[PDB]
Amino acid sequence: MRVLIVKTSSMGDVLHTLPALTDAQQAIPGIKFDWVVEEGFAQIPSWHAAVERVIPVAIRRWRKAWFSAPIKAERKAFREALQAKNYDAVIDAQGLVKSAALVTRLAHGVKHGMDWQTAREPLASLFYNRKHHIAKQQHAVERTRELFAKSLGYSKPQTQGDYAIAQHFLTNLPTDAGEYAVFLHATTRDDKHWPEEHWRELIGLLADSGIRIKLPWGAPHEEERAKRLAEGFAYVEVLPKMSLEGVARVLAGAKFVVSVDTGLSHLTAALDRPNITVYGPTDPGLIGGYGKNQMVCRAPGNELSQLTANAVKQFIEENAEK
Ligand SMILES: CC(=O)N[C@H]1[C@H](OC[C@H]2O[C@H](OP(=O)(O)O)[C@H](NC(C)=O)[C@@H](O)[C@@H]2O)O[C@H](CO[C@]2(C(=O)O)C[C@@H](O[C@]3(C(=O)O)C[C@@H](O)[C@@H](O)[C@@H]([C@H](O)CO)O3)[C@@H](O)[C@@H]([C@H](O)CO)O2)[C@@H](OP(=O)(O)O)[C@@H]1O
Ligand SMILES: C[C@H](C[C@@H]1O[C@H]([C@@H](O)CO)[C@@H](O)[C@H](O)[C@@H]1O)OP(=O)(O)OC[C@H]1O[C@@H](n2cnc3c(N)ncnc32)[C@H](O)[C@@H]1O
Repeated sequence: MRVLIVKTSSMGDVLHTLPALTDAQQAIPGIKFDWVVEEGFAQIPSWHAAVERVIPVAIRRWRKAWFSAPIKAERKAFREALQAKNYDAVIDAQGLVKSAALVTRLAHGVKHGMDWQTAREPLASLFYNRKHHIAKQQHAVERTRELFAKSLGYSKPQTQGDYAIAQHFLTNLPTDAGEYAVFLHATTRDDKHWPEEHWRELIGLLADSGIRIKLPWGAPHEEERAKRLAEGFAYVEVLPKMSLEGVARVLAGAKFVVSVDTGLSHLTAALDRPNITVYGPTDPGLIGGYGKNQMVCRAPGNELSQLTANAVKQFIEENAEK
């Protein structure tokens, strides 16, 4: 049995799909998945043992010059790579018109996705052969597991979802695995950042432990913030630019992580690393992290400026006390 997954974006949503593959592999021996994913996240699906051919799309990049000749050629090539196999099922776990119309509609095989009432964009449901009702108010992980279970004809297991990607990293753990924490400071929107002074106070409060701290970055403004945080603290290292796989290796070796609500926090969750996520204006309810040792630190009044470094250190201490 060969299944095509359509689940293109964003980073966390791609990661959240992994436990559904693991469920399906256990219920259907020898099932294999191809996966249409945005090019920036193409590495993620390759880490799961049930995945064969990743089929990158670049919808977001194509939209700037959609009819430009090189773009028309990439689109053409994408359709050809999409239509190369006949799939036993095509599962659209995204539920957007972009995903349904630009990708799912063109693939060969029976097309499964969410119905009018449960899809993110209801009109996406017009493009499916098999519509499934997947209740909106559950964690993203559980929704996708339910969609896979209903699409492929097996009962949704009651056990906790298993991403099954940490084994891929078992063979490549950094040498200094266990001797550092990773601080994930970069996110999407000003009010979701923990103010810089609070990070630096936290870092300061860990002078006395002798722990090492590593700071990733994936764009210029993030590099500069990483440098301001590390300034004056010899136990803090600013990582060089790396691939998504590289930063995953780093996270896989971390004793623990402290993070804002961000893509790489969900990657941390997918790798089962202890993670303290700091939330203000976003609700850890449904798009909180799902996994082992994902801890939730709620800023007073939902405002991150009000959450002190002391309160976070104490939260770490209270949680280790297990
Ligand atoms: C037409 C349009 O704008 N489509 C874009 C869309 O969103 C749907 C919806 O957005 C608004 O409605 P809301 O009121 O905000 O619900 C618009 N209305 C108004 C009044 O502004 C409507 O026109 C639209 O129908 O957003 C996409 C970005 O979404 C993703 C992504 O798939 O890439 C997914 C986001 O994830 C969630 C979510 O919060 O909605 C939750 C997950 O658990 C999943 O359930 C997932 C779902 O399967 C859909 O994929 O959605 C989130 O992760 C975001 C990122 O934060 C954004 O960076 O990414 C748009 O895709 P693009 O970013 O343009 O590629 C889509 O074009
Ligand atoms: C990973 C992705 C890369 C971009 O992908 C685009 C598309 O395929 C997906 O939209 C392409 O159009 C584009 O060519 C480019 O490859 O960025 P992101 O979703 O914004 O990453 C979200 C956040 O996660 C961080 N991040 C993402 N990759 C990171 C890395 N290798 N090291 C450190 N941080 C990293 C970023 O800095 C952000 O804060």
